[PDB]
Amino acid sequence: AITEIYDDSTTVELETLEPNDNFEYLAQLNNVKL
Amino acid sequence: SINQKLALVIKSGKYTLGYKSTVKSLRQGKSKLIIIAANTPVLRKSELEYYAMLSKTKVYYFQGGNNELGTAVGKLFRVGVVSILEAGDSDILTTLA
Amino acid sequence: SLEWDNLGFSLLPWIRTGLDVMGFETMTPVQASTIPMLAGNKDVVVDSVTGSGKTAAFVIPVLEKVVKEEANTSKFKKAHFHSLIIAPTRELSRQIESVVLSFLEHYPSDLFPIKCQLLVGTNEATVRDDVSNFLRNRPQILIGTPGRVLDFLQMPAVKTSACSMVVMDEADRLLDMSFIKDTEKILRLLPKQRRTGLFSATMRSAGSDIFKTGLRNPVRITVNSSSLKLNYCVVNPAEKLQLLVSILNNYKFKKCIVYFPTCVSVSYFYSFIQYLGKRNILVNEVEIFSLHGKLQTSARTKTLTAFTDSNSVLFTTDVAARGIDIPDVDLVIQLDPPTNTDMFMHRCGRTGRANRVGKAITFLNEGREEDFIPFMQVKNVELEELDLEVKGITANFYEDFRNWILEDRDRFDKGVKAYVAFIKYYSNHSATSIFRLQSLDYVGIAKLYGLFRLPRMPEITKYLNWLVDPPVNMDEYKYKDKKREKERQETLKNISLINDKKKLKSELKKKNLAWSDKTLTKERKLERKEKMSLKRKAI
Amino acid sequence: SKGNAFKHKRALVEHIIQAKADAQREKALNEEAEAR
Amino acid sequence: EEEQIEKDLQGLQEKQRLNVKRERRRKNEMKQKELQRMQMNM
Amino acid sequence: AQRVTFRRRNPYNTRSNKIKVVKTPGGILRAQHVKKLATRPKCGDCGSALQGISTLRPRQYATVSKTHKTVSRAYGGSRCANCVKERIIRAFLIEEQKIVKKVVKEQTEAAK
Ligand SMILES: [Zn+2]
Repeated sequence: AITEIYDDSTTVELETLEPNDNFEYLAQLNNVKL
Repeated sequence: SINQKLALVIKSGKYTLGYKSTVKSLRQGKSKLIIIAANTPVLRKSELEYYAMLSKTKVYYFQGGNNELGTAVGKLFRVGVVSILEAGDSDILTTLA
Repeated sequence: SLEWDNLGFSLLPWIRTGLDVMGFETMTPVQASTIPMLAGNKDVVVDSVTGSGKTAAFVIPVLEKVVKEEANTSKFKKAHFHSLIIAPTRELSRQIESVVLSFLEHYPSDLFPIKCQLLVGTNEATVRDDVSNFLRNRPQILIGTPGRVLDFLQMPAVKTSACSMVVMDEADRLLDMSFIKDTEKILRLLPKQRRTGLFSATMRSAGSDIFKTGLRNPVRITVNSSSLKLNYCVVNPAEKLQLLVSILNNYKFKKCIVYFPTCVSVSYFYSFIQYLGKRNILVNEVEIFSLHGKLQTSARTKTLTAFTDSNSVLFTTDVAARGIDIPDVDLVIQLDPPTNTDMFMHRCGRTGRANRVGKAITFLNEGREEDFIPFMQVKNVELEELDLEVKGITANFYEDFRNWILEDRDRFDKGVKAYVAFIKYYSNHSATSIFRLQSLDYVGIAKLYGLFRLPRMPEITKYLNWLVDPPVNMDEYKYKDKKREKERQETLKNISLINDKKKLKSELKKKNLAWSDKTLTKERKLERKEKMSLKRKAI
Repeated sequence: SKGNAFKHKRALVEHIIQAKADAQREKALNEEAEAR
Repeated sequence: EEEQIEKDLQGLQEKQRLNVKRERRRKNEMKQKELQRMQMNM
Repeated sequence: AQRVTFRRRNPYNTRSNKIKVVKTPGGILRAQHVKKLATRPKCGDCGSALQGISTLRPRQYATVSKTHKTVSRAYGGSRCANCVKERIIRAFLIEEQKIVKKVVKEQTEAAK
């Protein structure tokens, strides 16, 4: 979540999204194995 | 790492997973790099090696089996060979990997 | 900075020239935060207020990607396209196409041209004409509604393999439960490795359904800023139309958009209000139009372009609610609250551009009106109550409606059909607690439509006949149309035959029900025992 | 249905239609409860 | 009259909560099952 | 309801003699000995049934034409298609590797 402010006092919020949840699941499995 | 670059290519670039798609892209000359797992059969691996030699396409030997390569791609099914048509937002081609 | 010159990727000279000729004097925050990323290997999910440069925000990256991927060259193949754009309504897609054409006006010559094609359901062009001129003209941009673009892509003459850019405008509406069936197929046909741009003013509502589109590398974007007034009136339903009249001939406006629930209601009330204006019930320089989505496409386009072009009132369904922008619209009336509340903000959102003085009004049924206002309040919408006197209803309004219905049986049929359609529309209502079928004023609504008999419905029988105390027989009711008058008289002369056909159908349905022989046996036993007790108790 | 959830065709049809209604309604359920 | 609204609101909220818990459990189970199937053929 | 038995010398329930019951034009139920069914020819590399080749007894092949027991491709009637394709690819790749090894050897003793 990154907020950017312009000259009109209007802010834009930009957040990256993760469509493939498998990356997190494999990462958590590897972390618990570690 | 090397898996991060592959994941970046999957998310942003252009790619083909599987032997048939990789061979088709090599025939069309649309491939920039081919990643080959260590689990691939010797005949198909040798045919891919000969095809890459014919088409002058870079070859990288993945350090793992087909399911490790699939997980690196982010898929829950085994993939034996991957072809990178366009790196996109990643830098796998620049780093010679 | 909001300056075109200091953007990341140095927009093409002809796109810059088109922007300068069109103007905008700068780039909006939406166009500042979306164009750099939608052309930079990132999918885009954009939520922004109406009329904030969103259309150009997804049109400029489309042209940039088309030029970048060498789509405008002789190397590009035939029967292939590059970019697709989808919108839920035909007018919105045509407006997007007009914007793209305006941008391509300044496209330089001496190079392979870039063209667009609009694929909407029309009665002036079959899908095969679309395929023919797609093959002949070879465009790289397709813009259209889900149905006709699905039909177009399903034709074997069109190849989708070279597509690399999909844009969905009003993406919350296209991922709705109704549209998801078509959009799933449309995205199924197209290649998965692509760049997707979803743009909608209520993109947050389609929460987890955005991943159904197939986003790869997405970045959600939220843009936020009394422009307009939001009022409501709580009145008896039978007076509602009269109140509408009392607004049309008294309030000050240049354009008033009046929303109706159904299309048949639009036509029926348009005809009745025209009849009232014939008798000079309302005296003003008002021109009244009707525009619902079941018309032929050419008629819809002609009506919309006549209304857009002096004080005008529009009777429209939810087709015009979302997306399209008619300038100089002052008043918006929602004769009923919408079936879904998410569209409410769109229906009253046609006004307030650049903080213009515009008013929105809504009508309530007096029964469960205590639940709609807090429901909007929880959703951060404040509705200030407005008190409007019901002028001119001293006598004969429902009587006038009734005696106008008695002139032509077609008017009776249209009225009853509209009432039944509204009842079905109310049946499919979200927020069930707020809008209850039991608490619905069936008699009030029937009085609103000028009917004199409640149609046979399960709702009428259960939750609740002749509104006019001296009943009128249908036998002496004349259809007033010569071709159908003889058909009605023939059917009347065949009353017993059709009745017996239905009787035989009913008996055959009885014999085909679950274990019908056993049911007849049980009825025999019950009838024997009951008819025995009916005399044994008395004796 | 492989797990003995439905005992006959009527149960399957009723489950289908009830699932359709509940899918129609959950989206407004939250604000519907918050308002009260 | 209002008892029906309260009753079906509470019932369907309870149904949604149970559905959320059940869907989380089912997703975890199916994910583990397909991972085990992938790693089982060797 | 009429009972039938073997029509030959063997009285035992052996795989050699098996009985079916048929109604003759005389209106009676009678036994009939059934021969052993034929077996589909199998590929000599993978053991799968060969496609396009008739299934007959060993001695019934001598009385049919060659097109009923062969396939027009090389090794047709002996090996299936995928095995032949694998043989071709493997032979070509082996020859190419032999060429490469010979070139490398010619280079490596070219030093002295
Ligand atoms: Zn074989």
